[PDB]
Amino acid sequence: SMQEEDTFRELRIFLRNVTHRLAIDKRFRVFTKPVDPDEVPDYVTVIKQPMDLSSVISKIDLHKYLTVKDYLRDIDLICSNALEYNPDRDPGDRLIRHRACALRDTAYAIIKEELDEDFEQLCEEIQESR
Repeated sequence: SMQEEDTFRELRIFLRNVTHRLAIDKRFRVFTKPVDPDEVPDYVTVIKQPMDLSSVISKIDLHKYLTVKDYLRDIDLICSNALEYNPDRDPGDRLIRHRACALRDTAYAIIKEELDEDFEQLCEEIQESR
C-alpha cells in the first residue's frame, strides 16, 4: 500500500540522517570509505564482507534496508570487520578497534533515543508480510 511505501520512505530518511551524523564524526573517518586494495591487498582475502558508511548510504537508497535491525547488521559488520582485521596489541590496531566500538555504540545510542519502537515494529510486520 501507499501507507507502507510511506513507512519505508520515512525509514530511509531516518537511516540517512543517522548515517550522516556518523560519517561526519572525525573518529569514524576510517569507516567512511572502502579499504583501498593498493594499500591493503590482503584485506579482501581476510574480510569476506567488507562494509563502510558510503556503502551503507548506497544500500539505503537501493531499498536494501526494510528495518532498522537490517541496517544495524551492517553497522555491526563495519565494527566486527575492524576488530577481526586489526586484532593486535599495538597502538594502531587498538585505536581502530576503539573507534570501531565507538561507531557501533554511537549508532545504537542514537537509535535507542530517536527510533520509536512502534515504528520499527511496523516496518518488521510489513517486511514479514512480503
